[PDB]
Amino acid sequence: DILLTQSPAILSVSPGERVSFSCRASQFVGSSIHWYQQRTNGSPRLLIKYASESMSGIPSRFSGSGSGTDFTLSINTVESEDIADYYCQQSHSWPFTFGSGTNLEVKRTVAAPSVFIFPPSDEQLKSGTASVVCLLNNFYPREAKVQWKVDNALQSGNSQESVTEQDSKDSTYSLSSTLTLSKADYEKHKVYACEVTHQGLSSPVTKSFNRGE
Amino acid sequence: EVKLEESGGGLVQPGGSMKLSCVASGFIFSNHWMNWVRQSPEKGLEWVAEIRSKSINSATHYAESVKGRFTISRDDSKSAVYLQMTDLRTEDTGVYYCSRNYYGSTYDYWGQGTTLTVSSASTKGPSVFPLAPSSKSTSGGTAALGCLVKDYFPEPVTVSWNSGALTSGVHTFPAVLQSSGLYSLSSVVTVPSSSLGTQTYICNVNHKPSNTKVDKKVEP
Repeated sequence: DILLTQSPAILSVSPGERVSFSCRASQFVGSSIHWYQQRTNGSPRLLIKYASESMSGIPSRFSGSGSGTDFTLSINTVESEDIADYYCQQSHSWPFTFGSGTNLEVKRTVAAPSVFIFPPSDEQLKSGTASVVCLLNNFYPREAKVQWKVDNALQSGNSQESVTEQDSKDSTYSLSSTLTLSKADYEKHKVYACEVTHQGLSSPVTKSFNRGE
Repeated sequence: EVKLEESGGGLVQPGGSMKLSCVASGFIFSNHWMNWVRQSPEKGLEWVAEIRSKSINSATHYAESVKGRFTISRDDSKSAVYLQMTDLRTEDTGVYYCSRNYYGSTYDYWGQGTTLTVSSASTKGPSVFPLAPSSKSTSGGTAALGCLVKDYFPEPVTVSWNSGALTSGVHTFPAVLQSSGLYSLSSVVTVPSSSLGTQTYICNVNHKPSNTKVDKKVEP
């Protein structure tokens, strides 16, 4: 079977720059290389067939070239909506095979998160569990640090984080940190605080609430 | 407009069976070659099976990894293609796309995918709690609110806002596997703080494998 190698797997470029994705075949595939785009939670979409024919409805900044074993997908001036995984596929020989994908990150200016904290709902509290949620919204770059303090005592082992994929509208990320306690432990303390550090914040940002106010 | 719409995904025990369906419109179904292509974090995009036209004996082809376990079939009178899976394995877990391949070249149209989970754990529907805005979720003229979708299995759940009328500013986080073995996620949205208490905000949670369809009004 023919292996398609897409390397690098990760590309990061500034907006308005030209980017090229590499696809190399372990065997001759002629010009029978097709390119797809897959946005987050979306379906693959055919961009270029047979190495270099863009499909109708595909913006002109997309192009492709190559023949034999070495193929390129280029975007001539990248915008944020181009953030996606990019896949090559060969139909020279059966079975048809896909590359492993290259992810496109589009850089942007530093953006500090907006920070929000959510007490556990009364509805959840009646079940014996308290989830406290801290949201870091629309920030860049991706690296951020979130610490929970409960009556100024730093929490450990009782929280989980989730991060979105980069946003194709504004090139940001968002993060949630969920602190889970029993209703018993929750009711034993007063001050619940989320403390956030990020390249875009000149000092750590704390959001907090007093249980029952 | 070409549309492919899959259905039938869900949870099945290792060694179990499950049949996926896909219904196509917008092209002459009986003239074309229908495919199933699956996707997983580990194996990427993987062609699974193809059934070609009735004119050439409706010939079926399978990836080596599913040969003998999967059967692809079609019903031209319904514009439907089916994938009968048997002797399922943990590594068959993934998203299964219905796709048209143009006579052995491009996969030129794709469905939205349906999700298969091969696991011995049980289906469990989610609990939905509001993430209520106050001043501690008011950053200037922007407020945040959301829904917490807790303790469910398997993936996926969909969350929409105001029945899909509210899409700007929505962030539905990837699920996290909890130590309990159950998933949990939150969906949030940022709105003008002036619209709190004057505009209604409802999250529409759907978790198909448990027939959960819950609408939660999120209030201050």
